[PDB]
Amino acid sequence: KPTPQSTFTGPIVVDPITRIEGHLRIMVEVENGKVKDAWSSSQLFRGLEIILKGRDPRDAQHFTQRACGVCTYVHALASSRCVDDAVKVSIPANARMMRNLVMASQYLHDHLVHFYHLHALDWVDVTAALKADPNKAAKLAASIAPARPGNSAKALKAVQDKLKAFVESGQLGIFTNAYFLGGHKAYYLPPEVNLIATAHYLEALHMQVKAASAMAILGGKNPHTQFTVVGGCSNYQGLTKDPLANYLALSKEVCQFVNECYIPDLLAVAGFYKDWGGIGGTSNYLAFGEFATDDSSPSKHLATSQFPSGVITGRDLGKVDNVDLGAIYEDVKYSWYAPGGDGKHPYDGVTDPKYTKLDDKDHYSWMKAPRYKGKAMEVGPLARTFIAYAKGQPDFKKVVDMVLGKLSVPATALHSTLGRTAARGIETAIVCANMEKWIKEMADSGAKDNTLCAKWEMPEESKGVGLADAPRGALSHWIRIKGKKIDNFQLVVPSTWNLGPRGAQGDKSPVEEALIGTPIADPKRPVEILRTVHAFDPCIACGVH
Amino acid sequence: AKHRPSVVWLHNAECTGCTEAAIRTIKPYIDALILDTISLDYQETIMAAAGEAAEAALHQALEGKDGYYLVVEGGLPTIDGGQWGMVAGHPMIETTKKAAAKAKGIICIGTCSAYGGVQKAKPNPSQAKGVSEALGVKTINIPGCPPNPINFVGAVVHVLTKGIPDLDSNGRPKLFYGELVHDNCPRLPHFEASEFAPSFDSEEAKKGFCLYELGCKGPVTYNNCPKVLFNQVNWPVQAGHPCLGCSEPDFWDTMTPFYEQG
Ligand code: SF4
Ligand code: SF4
Ligand code: FCO
Ligand code: F3S
Ligand SMILES: [Mg+2]
Ligand code: NI
Repeated sequence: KPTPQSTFTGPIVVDPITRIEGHLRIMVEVENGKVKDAWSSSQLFRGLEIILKGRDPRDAQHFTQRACGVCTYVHALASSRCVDDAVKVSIPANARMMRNLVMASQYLHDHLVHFYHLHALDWVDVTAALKADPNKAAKLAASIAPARPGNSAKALKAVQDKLKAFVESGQLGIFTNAYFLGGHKAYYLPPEVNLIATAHYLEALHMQVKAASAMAILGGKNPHTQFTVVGGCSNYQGLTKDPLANYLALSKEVCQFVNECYIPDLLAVAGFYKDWGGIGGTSNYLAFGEFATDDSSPSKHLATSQFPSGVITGRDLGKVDNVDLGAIYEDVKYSWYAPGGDGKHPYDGVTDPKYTKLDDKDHYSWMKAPRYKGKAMEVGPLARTFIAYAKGQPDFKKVVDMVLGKLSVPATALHSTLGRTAARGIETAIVCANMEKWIKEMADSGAKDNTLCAKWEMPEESKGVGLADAPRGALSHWIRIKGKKIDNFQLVVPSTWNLGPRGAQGDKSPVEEALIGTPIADPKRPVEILRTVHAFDPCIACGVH
Repeated sequence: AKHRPSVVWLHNAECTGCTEAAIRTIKPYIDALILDTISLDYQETIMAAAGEAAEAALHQALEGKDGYYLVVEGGLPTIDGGQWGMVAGHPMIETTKKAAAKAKGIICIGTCSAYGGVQKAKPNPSQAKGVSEALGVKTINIPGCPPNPINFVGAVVHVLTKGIPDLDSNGRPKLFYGELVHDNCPRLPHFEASEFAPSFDSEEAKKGFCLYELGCKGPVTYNNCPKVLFNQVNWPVQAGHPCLGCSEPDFWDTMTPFYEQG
């Protein structure tokens, strides 16, 4: 079968977009069953930048962490890097190490939850799992994926038996009115694969708890860590043998699951939806990098990140450029903000809310439109993967090439919604492969000397920027200190890059562009729009803050 | 098929940390909860449906013959008719009010729904309010930023099998919020001996000295953190950082500066 597509011509609005963080409304115009125009409309304003004004810079991380609880930690980290830079302190090796390991744990937790609990329902028909022969599913699993007791006939029959009773109860709960109820042309997977994916979905629910406990060993609690301070981290207990042994044990359990279930479920899915390798690509990619060996400054971060930083324009993997922080700015022309705010570098950022009305094409989102020398930039796992691949990062080269070989597709096919999805799995696998080495390095270092926070002084006037590559991509916090207080604080967040509205030249954002050409098999149940939007792993609380 | 109590879960002005907190439950795990114990009939973070299909799931839940309990995550932005916070084209306040009117009970998960939360912090550009203030009805508050899954799932289970648990003056179940963090802190003996850390890089901090001087709000914060821990492994003070007092009303403006007692 070829890609299902209807003949529909007219508008489609999806509000709410579920299975993301935050409040998003997507409006598309469709012609002959293909999306021809798109709008990404963010539906909540909170205004953390306004609230931060005049406060103590030390307090920033605590407020900004609450920009988001799905990417918990990452804003605390960025705020801490931002202030560290404004007061010109270099954190100790142990803090770099601990902070980065906390980022690794967050990627593991976050990506795992995204694939199963946010994204999979667009690809897996849960009710179809009830048509499966469990013995046949077992044999199917046991023939393509790593041997495990969770995939045995008994395990699968027990899952199908739970699902059956739930379904026969008449209370479908979170599956109520699902797009796959009664069958859907856009859903390709055989029932045996649905049963397996479903068994794993339930397993992932328990495993994400363990991924969260590991993070909490260092971060203090999860959600919302409480171990970072200006100049480093407070968690001396995090440097000690026993905690670090348990962190390793837990992380090995999580990683077993990534390799036994996530990547295999991911490759199986990509195998069936090979056509999604030609839908939803964009052209420009940006990353600030993460997992740096030298975090003494933003320059050093950009230069020493083990997941490297860079900028790709027009799908040209032969020309990865350096990131120019002076080239970032944000537009608000199509956003619900006061006139005059276009083209602002974040150090000069302005946040002046001004709402008009629902679906006003002139002003249709609470997100700003971040641009890079006039261009929209996609950020996130796919951006990191292309930059790392372009530069020959050894781990990425090996895993990406592994994935291309299993799928029998060329690397250009990764410029797509399927690429975007597969990229997320690729970096998870890489993070997994590095945990033990990273844990050993901090354990050894900590034992020799447990300095974890450095001395510093609050300056009267100054400015600083904190860079990170969060799970959704390039994150930056930007502070102006004046009179020793916060004079300006601006967040420019990965989902702001990906899902913002049009910029001042009326140029679509990455999500809007990616939506063009989307085929719609059934306008009443437009799961194809969700596939693409969800692949960008949207976070509107992060986006708008 | 024995009937499972309907739960409707709304997201207003929030960061979703509360939803994330809840699925860290282990007694029981979230799948055993929603498969065996309740009927989670609307929950935007995880539900299969989207758009009108999702809005129809909500309405089907609200018109349930068996009735429903309402969980609310997030404060309510009320500026400009509430248009700064919308779902399916409707102000959040409007949908919460409509859902609240017929709910068997309302549980506010997190400090934002209970009291207003971070978006309410000064100067409150969205004119955010806690649920009880915006709607004028009593709520069962499970505050914390976010609260422990033990407290929320605990409350939810109680409300379905026992009734309303005993509440303090701020609407907080005394089963979980009846003691100060400070009284169950393992660093108390240090506080009593005046053994504080003056900085995070100091030897005192390395030795695990009390964090009072670095702004710990433990002595004014009602929560069970040191007794239950988070993630079965840790809590802020155990990781060497002071308590923010994130379970107290309006802590964003009553507990700051965070690194002071000032
Ligand atoms: S109480 Fe805190 S964690 Fe929960 S939604 Fe509000 S800001 Fe997020
Ligand atoms: S660290 Fe905080 S909660 Fe613990 S004894 Fe000191 S003031 Fe009390
Ligand atoms: N990852 C993540 Fe959240 C977004 N977008 C941030 O930063
Ligand atoms: S910050 Fe909050 S999580 Fe417990 S330790 Fe203090 S009440
Ligand atoms: Mg911003
Ligand atoms: Ni987020």
